[PDB]
Order: sequence, then C-alpha cells, then structure tokens
Amino acid sequence: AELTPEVLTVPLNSEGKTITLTEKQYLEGKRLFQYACASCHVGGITKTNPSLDLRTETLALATPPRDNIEGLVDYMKNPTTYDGEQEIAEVHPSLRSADIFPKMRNLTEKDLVAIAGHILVEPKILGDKWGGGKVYY
Amino acid sequence: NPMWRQGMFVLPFMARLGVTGSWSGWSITGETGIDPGFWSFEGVALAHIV
Amino acid sequence: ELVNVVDEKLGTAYGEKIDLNNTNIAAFIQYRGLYPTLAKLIVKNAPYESVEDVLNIPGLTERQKQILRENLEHFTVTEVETALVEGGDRYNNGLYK
Amino acid sequence: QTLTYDDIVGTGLANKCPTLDDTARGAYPIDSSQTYRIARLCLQPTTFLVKEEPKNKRQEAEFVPTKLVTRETTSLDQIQGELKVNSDGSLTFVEEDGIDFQPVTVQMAGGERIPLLFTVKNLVASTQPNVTSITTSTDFKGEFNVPSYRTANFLDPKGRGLASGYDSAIALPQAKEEELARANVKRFSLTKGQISLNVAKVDGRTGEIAGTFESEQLSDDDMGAHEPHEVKIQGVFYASIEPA
Amino acid sequence: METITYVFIFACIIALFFFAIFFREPPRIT
Amino acid sequence: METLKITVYIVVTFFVLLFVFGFLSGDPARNPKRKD
Amino acid sequence: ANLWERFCNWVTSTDNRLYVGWFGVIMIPTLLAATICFVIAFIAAPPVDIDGIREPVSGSLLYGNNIITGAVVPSSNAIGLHFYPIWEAASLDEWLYNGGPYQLIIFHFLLGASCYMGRQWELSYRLGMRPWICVAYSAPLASAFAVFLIYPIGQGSFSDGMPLGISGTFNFMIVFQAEHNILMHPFHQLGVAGVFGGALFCAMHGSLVTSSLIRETTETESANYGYKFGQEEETYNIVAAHGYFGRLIFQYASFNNSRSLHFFLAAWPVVGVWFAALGISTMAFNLNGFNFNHSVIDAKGNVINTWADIINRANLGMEVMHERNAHNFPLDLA
Amino acid sequence: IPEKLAFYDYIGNNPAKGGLFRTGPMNKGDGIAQAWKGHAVFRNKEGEELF
Amino acid sequence: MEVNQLGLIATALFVLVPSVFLIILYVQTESQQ
Amino acid sequence: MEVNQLGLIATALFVLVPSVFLIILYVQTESQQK
Ligand code: CLA
Ligand code: CLA
Ligand code: CLA
Ligand code: CLA
Ligand code: CLA
Ligand SMILES: CCCCCCCCCCCCCCCC(=O)OC[C@H](CO[C@@H]1O[C@H](CS(=O)(=O)O)[C@@H](O)[C@H](O)[C@H]1O)OC(=O)CCCCCCCCCCCCCCC
Ligand code: HEC
Ligand SMILES: CCCCCCCCCCCCO[C@@H]1O[C@H](CO)[C@@H](O[C@H]2O[C@H](CO)[C@@H](O)[C@H](O)[C@H]2O)[C@H](O)[C@H]1O
Ligand SMILES: CCCCCCCS[C@@H]1O[C@H](CO)[C@@H](O)[C@H](O)[C@H]1O
Ligand SMILES: CCCCCCCS[C@@H]1O[C@H](CO)[C@@H](O)[C@H](O)[C@H]1O
Ligand SMILES: O=C1C=C(Br)C(=O)C=C1Br
Ligand SMILES: O=C1C=C(Br)C(=O)C=C1Br
Ligand code: OEX
Ligand SMILES: [Ca+2]
Ligand SMILES: [Cl-]
Ligand SMILES: [Cl-]
Repeated sequence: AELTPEVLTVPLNSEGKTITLTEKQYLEGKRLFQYACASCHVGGITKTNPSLDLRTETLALATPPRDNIEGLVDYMKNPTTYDGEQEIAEVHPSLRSADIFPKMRNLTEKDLVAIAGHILVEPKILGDKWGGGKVYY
Repeated sequence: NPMWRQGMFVLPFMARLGVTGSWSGWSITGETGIDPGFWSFEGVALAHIV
Repeated sequence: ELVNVVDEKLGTAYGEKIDLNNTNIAAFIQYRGLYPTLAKLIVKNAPYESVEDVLNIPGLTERQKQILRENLEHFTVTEVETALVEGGDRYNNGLYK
Repeated sequence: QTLTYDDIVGTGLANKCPTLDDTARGAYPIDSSQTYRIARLCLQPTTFLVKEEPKNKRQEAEFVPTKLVTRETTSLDQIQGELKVNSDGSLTFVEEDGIDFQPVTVQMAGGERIPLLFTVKNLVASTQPNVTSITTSTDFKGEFNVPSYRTANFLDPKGRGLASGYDSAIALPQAKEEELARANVKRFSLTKGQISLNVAKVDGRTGEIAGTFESEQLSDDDMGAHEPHEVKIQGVFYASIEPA
Repeated sequence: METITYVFIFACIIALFFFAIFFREPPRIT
Repeated sequence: METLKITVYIVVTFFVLLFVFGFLSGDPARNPKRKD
Repeated sequence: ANLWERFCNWVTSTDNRLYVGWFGVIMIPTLLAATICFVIAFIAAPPVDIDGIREPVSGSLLYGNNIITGAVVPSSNAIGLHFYPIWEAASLDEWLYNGGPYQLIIFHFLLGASCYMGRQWELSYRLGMRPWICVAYSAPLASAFAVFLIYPIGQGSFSDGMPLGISGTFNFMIVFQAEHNILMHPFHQLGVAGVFGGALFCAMHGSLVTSSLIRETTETESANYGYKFGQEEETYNIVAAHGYFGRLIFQYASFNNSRSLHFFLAAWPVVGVWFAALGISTMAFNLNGFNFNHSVIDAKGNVINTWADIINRANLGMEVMHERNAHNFPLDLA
Repeated sequence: IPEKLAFYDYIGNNPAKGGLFRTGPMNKGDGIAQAWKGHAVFRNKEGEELF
Repeated sequence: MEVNQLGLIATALFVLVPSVFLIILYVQTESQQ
Repeated sequence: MEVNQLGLIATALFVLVPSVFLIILYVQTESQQK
C-alpha cells in the first residue's frame, strides 16, 4: 500500500471542491499537529473532552461544518463549540488567542492548511483507529 | 442463645469472676458500647498466651 | 422476579432514540446543532410528558426552536429511570472513549 | 480574628458547622411579601444510632450506639434552596443544591459495619403555620430522598453491576442461576427519610439560625444484595437565611 | 478449621526456628 | 490515645538515646586489633 | 564498673549467642513490633479500605483468606502519605478500617532492616573482619525500600505500596506492568539478568566445588564427613575444577583465582538487584519502560504491529480493570 | 412471661438429655432458638383443659 | 468458607508422615554408641 | 451415610500418634550398642 495522490485528495470546502496535498504537506501537517495539537488530540481523540473527537463524520456534523480545509482552517483562527454557539478562543489554541497559546504565534496560513490536511488524511489511512481511543490501539 | 447453648467452656469462667466484655463493644449481659478496659475476654486470652 | 432495569430499558424506545428524560448528554452529539447548548437546556428542564414539550423550554432563540423541530424525529420519552439519572450520570456517566 | 484555610487545615474544624453565641436568642422577621432563600445549610452529625434487628420480632427493637470508622468526613454543608412563605404563614424550605450527602460507615458492637448515605437530597421541610418571625420556637419537619449508596456503574468484587459489569457469576460457569439471582441481578434503591430541625439560637440582625436535628433513613442495601438497616442521625445544624 | 491448620503450621515453624538456633548441634573445631 | 502517644514517644526517645550515647562511648576502640 | 560502662560492654559483647550491638538496640524492638503486629493482623484484622472508596478488602485468615490470598492491606488512599499512627485514630476500629497496621509494620520493618544492615557492619568490625557483607545486603534492602516507601512517595500514597501478602504481591506486579511497562525497562531487565545469573552461578559454583571434592570418605559415608569444620586445608581442588570448566568453555573464560571468583559471585547478583531496586525507585517518578507502540509503519501509514504492540494490548486489559470503581476521569495520573 | 423464663422450662436445656458422642454445642441438636411460640393450652371437644 | 473436607486430613498426613519418618531416624541415630 | 466429618482425622491421629511414639522407641532401642 502507498500514500498516493488519491489518499492525499481531501475536501477543500463545503461545496465539494477538493484539493490534493503534496507528500511534503502531509509531512508538514503531521509535524505541526504534533507541535501544536497532539498534547490533547493524539490519535484523533480529545483528552480534556473525550466526547468530541477529530473523526471526519464528527467534523461533518459540527456547526459550521469542519470536515473540509476551510472549516478546519477557520476553526484554528476562531474555534467554536460543536453547535457554533460559543467562541472558545480563550480556552482553545487559535491564531486569535496566540497571546495565551504562544505555540500558535508562529503558525502561518500555510501551516494551518497542513494541519487541516493531516486531520483529514489520517482517518483515510487509519480508519476507525483515528478518534477511536485505546480500544483501537 | 446464651453461651451455654453454644458449647462455651472457658467463657463462663471468665464471666464468673468479672470478665464480661469484649474489646469489640459487647457484653455478655447484652449491652452495647461498653469499655471493659484491657481485661476483656481478649485481654485475658492475650495475658495467658504471653 | 429480579430484573436489571437498565437492560429492560434497552428494550424500549430508550434503546432506539435519544430519550429526553434519561439519556446521557453526550448522545446529543449524534445530530447537528444539539450540543452543548440545547443539550444542556434539554437535560436541565427534563422530564417531558411528550417529545414536543421540549419546544416549551423558555428563552430559546427562533433558530434554536427550529433545530429542535428538525430533530424531534430522533427524540423519545420514557419514564424517568432513577438508576440512569442519579449521581449526575446524565452529565457524566463514567464513559469516555 | 478571621481564620484562613491554613489556620483550619488538619484541625477537624472543617467538619464542624458554625455556632452562634449564647446571646443569639432573637427573632428574624418574615415579610410575607418578600422572597427568601437559605443561602447555607450545614448539618454536623454528632451521633449515629442503628436499630437492632432482633430474632423474636415481637420485642421492641432499640436504636443502639455505633462507632464511626470513616473519620471527620460526615457533615453536610453549602446547602441552599428556596424558603417559601406559604399562605398559612408557614415556611417551606425546598433544597436545590449543595454538598447534601456523605457516605458514612459506622460499626456495631461486635464489629458489624453499617454503611449509609447520610443525606438530605431533595429535602422539603416546613414549619408550623403563622411564622411571622423565626424564633427559638420555630421547628422544621420534612422528608428527603435516599438513593442507592452505590450508583449504577459500581461493580462488585466479581465484576457484576447494574449499568455495567457481568450479569452472572462467571467463576461458576455451570452453576444453577436461580440461587444466585439476588447477588447477580443488581437493583437500585430509592427510599424516603425524615428529618426534624429544632431551632435553638437565632441572630435576628444577621438572619442566622442554629439548633439540633434528628433524621431517620435506611442504610446501604448493597445494590439489593441484603436488607438495609434503619439509622437515626442526631447532630447540630446551622443556617443563614437571606432575602432573595 | 483451615485457619487453625494454617496457624498451627506457622507456629511449628517458629518453634523449629527456636530449636534450630538455640538447640543446634554446636560447631566444633576438630 | 494521648497516653499511648506519650508512652511511645518516651519509649522511642529512650532507645534513640541509647543508640547515640552507645556509639559515642568509644566505639572505634571496640575492635580486636588497634585500640584507636 | 559503672552500670552504663557494664551495659555498653554487654551490648557490644562478642560472646552473646546473638549479637546485640548499638544498631541492635534499635533493630530488636522495631522488628519485634513489626513482627507481632504483622502476625496478629494477618490472622485477625478486619477488611481495609485500601483505595479510599469505602470498598474494604479482606486480608486476614479469620475473614475468609488462606495463606495464598491473605495479606496485611495497605492504608487508605484517603490518607495518602499522611502519617497515620494509632494515636491519630479516634478508635482502634477506625485505625483498622483505614489500614493502620500496614503503616506500623512497614515503618518499624524498614527501620529494623536498616539497622540489621548496620549490625552486619558492626559485628564484622568487632570480629576483625573486612566490612562489606552489609553492602551485599543493601541490594535486597534497597528493593524493600523501593516497594514499601519510594514508590508510595512518588505516587503520593501508601495505598500503592506493595501489600504484605502473596496474592497482594501479584496484584502490585500486574498493576505496575500496566502503569509502567516494567518488562520493557532496562533496569528490570538487568534485575532479571541479576537473579537468573545469580541462580545460574549459584548452581555453577555449587556444582564445580562439589565436583572436585577430594576423596576423604568411604562408599557408605556422606562425603560431607570428608570436611571438618575449621580445618586449615581447602576441601576441594580448584585446579581440577578450573581444568574442567576452562575446557567446557575455553581456558580464559574460567576463574582460577578463588578471590576473583567469589568477588564475581557477590557482584553479579548484587549489582543486578541494585538496578532492579533503582527500576522500581525511578518508575516511582513515572520514567517508564520503553514504549514502541505503533513504532513500525508501512508505506501508506498502516501500523504494522510488533510484539511490543501485543504487550500493549495485555497492559490495556490490566489498566482498564484495575481498581474498577476508583477512577472518575479518563487518565490514571497516579 | 419473659422468653428467658419460658426457655428454662424446656427439656432441650436439661443437661441430662445428651449423649457421650453427640458432640458440640446444644444448638447443634435442637437448633438455635429464635422465639418462644407461646404457651400451648390443649382442650377436648367438651372444652376441658388437658395437660 | 466452603473448603474441601479432605483438606484437613491431607494436610495433617502430609506433615505427620514425613516428619515422623525423620524423627524416627534422628532418634535412633542419637541412641547409637 | 452422614457420618461426622471429623471422624476421619480423629481416627487417623488416634492410630498414628501413639503408634509412631512406639515405633520411635523401638527403633532407637534396636540401634543401641549390643
Ligand atoms: C497469674 C495470675 C492469674 C490470673 C489473675 C488468672 C485468671 C484467670 N484464669 Mg488463668 N492460669 C494461670 C494464672 C492466672 N490466671 C496459670 C499460671 C495457669 C496454668 C496453671 C492458668 C491456667 C488457666 C486455665 C486452664 C484456666 C484459667 C482461667 C482463668 C480465668 C478464670 C479463673 C478461675 O476460675 O480459677 C479458679 C481457681 C481455683 C478454683 C483454684 C483452686 C484452689 C485450690 C482449691 C487450692 C488447693 C491447694 C491449697 C494450697 C489448699 C490450702 C489453701 C489454704 C488457704 C487453706 C481467670 C481470668 C480459666 C479461663 O477462663 O480460661 C480462659 C481456665 O479455664 N487459667
Ligand atoms: C527502638 C525502639 C523503637 C523505635 C525507633 C520506634 C519507632 C516508631 N514507632 Mg514504635 N514501639 C516500640 C519501639 C520503637 N518504635 C515499642 C517497644 C512499642 C511497644 C510499646 C512501640 C509501639 C508503637 C505503636 C503503637 C506505634 C509506634 C509507632 C512508631 C513510629 C512513629 C514513632 C514516633 O512518632 O516517635 C516520635 C518521637 C520523637 C520524634 C522523639 C525522638 C527524640 C530523639 C532523642 C531525637 C532525635 C531524632 C532524630 C531523628 C535523630 C535520630 C538519631 C539517628 C539519626 C542517629 C516510629 C516508626 C507508630 C507508627 O507505627 O505509626 C505508623 C505507632 O502507632 N510504636
Ligand atoms: C530459550 C532460551 C532463552 C535465551 C537464550 C534467553 C535469553 C535472554 N533472556 Mg530470556 N526467558 C526464557 C528463555 C531464554 N531467554 C524463558 C523460557 C523465560 C520465562 C518465560 C524467560 C524470561 C526472561 C525475562 C523476564 C527476561 C529475560 C531476559 C533475557 C536476556 C538476559 C538473560 C540472562 O541474563 O540470563 C542469565 C544468564 C547469564 C547471566 C549468562 C550469560 C547469558 C548470555 C545472554 C549468553 C551470551 C553468549 C554469547 C552471546 C555467545 C557467544 C559465544 C562466543 C562469543 C564465545 C537474554 C537475552 C531479560 C531481557 O529481556 O533483557 C533484555 C529479561 O528481562 N528472559
Ligand atoms: C521470569 C520472569 C520474571 C523474573 C525472573 C523477574 C524478576 C524479578 N522481578 Mg519482575 N515481573 C515479571 C516477571 C519476572 N520478574 C512480570 C511478568 C511482571 C508484571 C506482572 C513483573 C513485575 C515486577 C514488579 C512490579 C517488581 C518485579 C521485581 C523483580 C525482582 C524481584 C526479586 C527482588 O525484588 O529481590 C530483591 C529482594 C527483596 C525484595 C527482599 C527484601 C528482603 C528484606 C530486606 C528482608 C525480609 C525479611 C523477611 C520478612 C523475614 C525473613 C525470614 C525469617 C525467617 C528471618 C526480580 C529481578 C521487583 C523489583 O525489582 O524490586 C526492586 C518488583 O518490585 N517484577
Ligand atoms: C475438662 C475438659 C473439657 C470439657 C469438660 C470441655 C467441654 C466442651 N468442649 Mg472443649 N477442649 C478441651 C477440654 C474440655 N472441653 C481440650 C483439652 C481441647 C483441645 C483438644 C478442647 C477443644 C475443644 C474444641 C475444638 C471444641 C470443644 C467443645 C466443647 C463443648 C462440647 C464438647 C464435646 O462435644 O465433647 C465430646 C466428648 C467426647 C467425644 C468424649 C471423648 C472420649 C475419649 C475419646 C475416650 C478415650 C478412651 C481411651 C482411648 C481409652 C484408654 C483405654 C486404655 C487405658 C486401656 C463442651 C462445652 C466444642 C464447642 O462446642 O466449642 C464452642 C468444640 O468445638 N472443646
Ligand atoms: C510482657 C513482659 C513481662 C515482663 C516480665 C519479664 C520479661 C523478661 C523477658 C526476657 C526474655 C528472655 C529471652 C531470652 C532469649 C535469648 O535470646 O537468650 C539467648 C542469649 C542468652 O542470654 C544470655 O544469658 C546469660 C545469662 S543466663 O544464661 O540467662 O543465666 C548472659 O550471661 C548473657 O550475657 C546473655 O546474652 O541471649 C542473647 O544472645 C542476647 C540477646 C538476644 C535477643 C535477640 C532478640 C532477636 C529478635 C529479632 C527480631 C524479631 C524476630 C522475630 C521472629 C523471627
Ligand atoms: C488541549 C489543551 C487542546 C489542544 C492543545 C488543542 N485542542 Fe482542539 N479541542 C480541545 C477541546 C477541549 C475541544 C472541544 C471544545 C468544545 O467545547 O467544543 C477541542 C475541539 C477541537 C476541534 C473540533 C472537534 C469537532 O468538531 O468534532 C477541532 C477541529 C480541534 N480541536 C482542532 C485542534 C487543532 C488543529 C489544534 C492544534 C492547532 C488543537 N485542536 C489543539 C482541546 C485542545
Ligand atoms: C541526639 C541527642 C544527643 C546528642 C549528644 C551530643 C554529645 C556531644 C558531647 C558528647 C560528650 C561525650 O560523652 C561520652 O558519653 C559517655 C557518657 O558520658 C562516656 O562514657 C563512656 O566511656 C567509655 C569510653 O570508652 C565507655 O567504655 C563506657 O561505656 C562509657 O561510660 C564517653 O566516654 C563520653 O565520651
Ligand atoms: C499489651 C498491651 C497493653 C495495652 C494496654 C491497654 C490499656 S487500656 C486503658 O487502660 C485501662 C485498662 O485497665 C482502662 O482504665 C482505660 O479505660 C483503658 O482505655
Ligand atoms: C490476643 C489478641 C486478640 C486478637 C483479636 C482481637 C479482636 S476482638 C474481636 O473482634 C471481632 C470483630 O470486631 C468480634 O466479632 C469479636 O467478638 C471480638 O472477640
Ligand atoms: O564457580 C565457579 C568456579 C570455577 Br573453578 C570457575 O571457573 C567458574 C565459576 Br562461575
Ligand atoms: O549485566 C550485568 C553486568 C554486570 Br558487570 C553485573 O555485575 C551485573 C549485571 Br545484571
Ligand atoms: O491506587 Mn493502586 O493504582 Ca497507582 O494508578 Mn491510579 O492509583 Mn490506583 O489507579 Mn492505577
Ligand atoms: Ca427550640
Ligand atoms: Cl486492582
Ligand atoms: Cl479519578
């Protein structure tokens, strides 16, 4: 099996446009996700709130939808609760709260796309292991 | 269900001379929350082993 | 006879839909728009005689009411089961991943 | 003259309810047009009594003293709720929240341990009619709920439970199940308790009252494995009443 | 019965310690 | 409990003082060869 | 002729059947106290709420245990590292419910065993011996400190100290593996090399000396009568033993120097058990065994399991089941 | 009448009712006494008390 | 506890039979000239 | 037959303890110098 262009093709927006990431982008996304996110989201779960995970089906039912690059990039700038009702930048890392989450201070727009692509590609590799928790280790 | 229904042989001899209570709080006259001091049934037994 | 009331409840609509009177709050994540804001309100104002009574929660925005209406088909009500609602278990039932 | 956590920590005072001076023999006026709440209710048990279970079943069973074995972890506190003025002038306290339960284990003479969920959960308690002022003659009497001492996830030593766990005795794979039904099929208790509060001191200026209480409730039944015992709890209480 | 049996064996071992130490065959240089 | 505590404190102090005063009592010289 | 001078002479006397000595002055009362409390508790103590969740575990014979299942149960998690002597309890009944006996036993034992080690130094000095037998004993002693004191300190509770019982020991081992992957820790692996190798070299030395006993007895007598206690001549021929073992492997792999040989026999198990003790004592601060979970990945990113991942699956089963009512939040952080 | 007094008036507590090899406590024989059933009064059809 | 009824006699003979074997041998050793 | 469960150990010890006493005394008699 290989990490092919098809595996690396993921939804860009809610309208159905796709984008094909490079292998460089995939590697960048894993690195940056570990740098800034894995401390709570290792394996696609959420250690400080296990009710919400990073599975694509969960992201699709979020408000606004988060199962695409634009949704995930927007989340990393201005994160919301699952229903979109509350802005949570004060307790979740984001570009808006880079003053209190200093690891976000040096994340570029390009970095956010790479992190978003990692979150979307990894379940295409790992299946239900992604966001599955210890049952699937 | 007093001691003599239960096949007790040395228990009556301790009680005869004044050892009537347990460190666990009961007395052979049916009381609760008594402090027998050291000279409970258990204390008597410990003294004999030593 | 002696019966496990939780297993019995699994044979009712509680085993098929979100029971507004009993189901732990994490289940509202199954559908768009319910969690956490409406889910908190639903659990806080339980129990309900019928599913439509959820629309009578005071303070709802019009969109909030519309989200409830779109999801009534996914809700049910059964009698409150003490074993499911004590211990704050509707807010945290000891299940994580 | 105001104590801090470090003044208190380890002394046991944290399990003690506030007290009032011997000069607190006043009266707190109730305005039937004003709404009130109890901002803090504290219950400090001083005696646990358990009803003996005799064989004869025609002799009157008595409540007997017990030894507390779970240390200074028994008091209910930070309890609050609405204090209604009823049309007949009585007051009704409706408990809404607080640290309103404590697991407690006491020991009978001879060693039998009695666990109970000492509680006033969902307390509704009312005074006598025509309470124009709360005084040292005011009493509260009411009922509360006693849920299962263990909640539904609790697993017994062989892994059996109600909302989780095995549903059989897996170490006896081919034993007959009928004889183990009471141990295998977990059941969740919910019963009623009763409590009386006797006001003994009142600070009219501050809205504070203190007194003695007696409450009666069932003990742990181990998720239906055995019959509970009847427990009587006596102690002192404190409450601060506020306009709300 | 089991408890008595376990404590009995233990007590015999402790008695054996006493004899093996204080009533040992004395080491003699020959 | 108070009496038990006082008793144990006295017992422990006694043995600890024996230990310290014992090793102060010319211990290097308690060997079979050179008296230090 | 003064009493304190006479007393010091008896205490340090080399003629007592059992040496007392100044370490002995602490050792004897502390070990008697620990022994007496242990025996009484093992036989008759009521169940102990080890995990502080009002779920008392029965350890004693009279309360339904046998020799294999019985234990003196560690003190309650509600106590943590707090000092819980008898006079801190409102009653002996409370003291027993909360695991008081465990603290009394392990504290008197650890002090007494430390004094046992100093006593080994002391008598060796009085006998004109070289001093390092006590250094050999420091390996088992450090191991006892590890499981009864250091591991509780690191984890914040004597309820995680090793129980004083046979099945309780196994409980401690299995939970330790779940929480620290001790099997994958190199200090435990050195420990195994220490005790496996100690057992190996024990059998080896035993067999080689026994093989080269000089004929001093007849066909009907035990050959042990060929050695007389305190004789000046060695009783076996180490040149023959070395000639055998050097040919079993090769000449230079074998010891001809008895001093070198016996130093090796001392050093190998002592060093290995030192590392065992340091294993427990550093996993006490959660520096755990190697973690190779999902270390091997194929070209697409599929995890390719190794035997480490199978170990992980076994560890998970231990983790999720242990203390099944004590955890309310998703991470077991101590 | 105190249960205790009635219980003394019962032959199972008579020490001359045993056997050399009937071992153990009295409870092993007739059982662990729970309660007095009360005093039985026997009558014939005519209503005369019988003993 | 519902233990095996043969456990007691099994433990008793397990101790007594080899123990008495050793005592017999020890005592007749002591009594030799 | 519902026999007393302690009957077995009682009979066994009744035989073995005094028999073993006699065997000890006999064998150490035989081994004395002749
Ligand atoms: C050291 C002090 C001491 C004390 C305070 C006790 C106390 C007790 N013993 Mg223990 N005991 C002791 C030493 C002691 N014992 C010793 C050394 C032994 C081994 C011999 C025992 C062996 C023992 C057994 C087997 C038993 C007890 C029992 C008891 C309890 C009942 C007492 C009783 O009924 O005796 C009654 C004593 C007598 C009737 C004595 C009779 C005196 C005779 C008639 C004297 C005749 C000779 C005399 C010289 C005649 C001339 C006298 C002159 C004045 C004219 C009581 C707690 C009983 C118990 O409860 O066990 C748990 C029990 O069964 N004890
Ligand atoms: C050698 C004798 C000896 C020693 C060292 C100990 C030690 C201990 N006992 Mg034990 N005990 C003993 C004999 C001893 N016991 C005997 C004979 C009995 C039967 C009466 C008991 C009955 C007993 C009970 C019932 C209990 C203890 C407990 C304890 C622990 C707490 C003690 C304490 O708080 O003291 C405090 C005393 C002091 C701090 C004063 C010391 C003063 C010296 C002179 C100052 C120097 C101290 C400093 C460390 C210097 C040391 C010098 C050294 C480094 C060279 C401690 C492990 C308790 C325990 O186990 O709790 C878990 C407990 O409940 N003991
Ligand atoms: C089948 C044979 C076998 C072999 C070859 C090994 C070998 C090993 N085991 Mg394993 N083990 C086995 C079966 C075996 N085991 C079984 C059946 C069990 C129970 C299920 C275990 C349980 C076990 C545990 C729990 C551990 C080991 C460990 C080890 C390592 C250290 C062993 C040691 O020091 O022993 C003592 C022996 C000596 C001290 C003598 C020397 C032994 C060395 C290794 C031989 C070197 C010879 C050399 C390479 C040959 C070259 C010749 C030429 C140069 C002249 C070693 C790699 C440890 C480990 O995994 O470390 C990483 C460890 O923690 N073993
Ligand atoms: C073949 C497989 C294998 C082997 C060879 C080992 C080997 C070892 N294990 Mg490992 N282990 C294994 C599998 C294995 N394990 C598995 C599968 C698990 C997970 C379930 C573990 C989890 C594990 C844990 C959690 C621990 C070990 C420890 C050890 C060491 C125990 C011996 C010791 O502590 O000596 C040291 C000596 C002592 C402990 C004795 C102290 C004696 C005192 C000082 C005096 C006592 C006197 C006494 C009360 C009275 C005497 C009698 C009287 C008549 C005088 C030894 C290296 C232990 C260790 O490393 O401890 C440091 C330890 O804590 N293992
Ligand atoms: C004065 C002696 C005495 C007395 C009066 C008692 C009395 C009692 N015992 Mg106690 N006991 C004693 C000594 C005594 N005991 C001793 C020394 C021990 C240690 C072995 C015990 C251990 C003990 C236990 C473990 C129990 C009792 C129990 C009891 C109660 C029931 C007894 C029973 O069933 O006997 C039955 C009597 C017999 C079966 C008679 C035996 C006849 C022998 C075998 C005759 C032997 C003949 C001989 C071989 C011929 C030689 C001939 C040759 C010279 C030619 C009773 C209150 C029981 C109880 O209920 O406790 C709560 C109980 O469980 N006792
Ligand atoms: C409740 C208390 C009630 C109070 C009433 C009075 C109580 C008194 C109690 C005295 C008990 C005496 C017992 C003596 C036993 C003895 O050792 O004698 C043997 C020798 C002989 O005594 C030797 O005795 C000689 C004189 S003579 O032979 O005794 O006449 C003397 O010359 C010599 O110096 C001396 O060493 O004594 C010694 O060797 C020195 C003391 C050794 C003590 C060792 C204790 C070890 C405990 C280890 C830890 C616990 C382990 C537990 C299980 C593994
Ligand atoms: C812990 C301190 C966290 C870190 C670091 C990051 N996240 Fe997170 N995340 C965390 C929580 C508690 C939650 C739920 C918040 C809520 O109340 O809703 C989340 C949620 C997300 C989501 C939404 C999941 C979904 O809709 O199903 C996403 C997409 C997400 N987090 C992404 C993300 C990224 C990219 C991070 C690094 C840059 C990151 N998170 C950090 C907790 C924590
Ligand atoms: C922790 C509390 C204790 C702290 C104590 C600090 C002490 C500092 C000053 C120590 C003074 C020295 O006191 C020391 O003790 C005892 C009792 O007096 C003396 O007495 C001793 O003399 C000889 C010395 O060979 C011994 O054989 C004999 O057994 C003993 O009588 C020592 O010879 C003396 O050197
Ligand atoms: C060998 C163990 C010694 C334990 C001693 C326990 C004393 S117990 C103590 O002392 C008196 C007993 O007579 C009583 O007056 C007192 O009420 C009691 O608490
Ligand atoms: C000589 C040492 C004595 C050791 C036993 C002392 C425990 S005391 C013991 O406690 C039990 C449980 O509380 C009671 O059931 C029992 O009646 C009582 O004897
Ligand atoms: O014990 C031993 C005896 C001899 Br000899 C040897 O050569 C090696 C060892 Br290990
Ligand atoms: O691996 C080891 C090496 C040496 Br060297 C030792 O003494 C003990 C062990 Br285990
Ligand atoms: O306590 Mn005995 O074991 Ca050490 O981890 Mn946390 O705590 Mn409990 O869980 Mn896992
Ligand atoms: Ca009043
Ligand atoms: Cl466990
Ligand atoms: Cl937790």
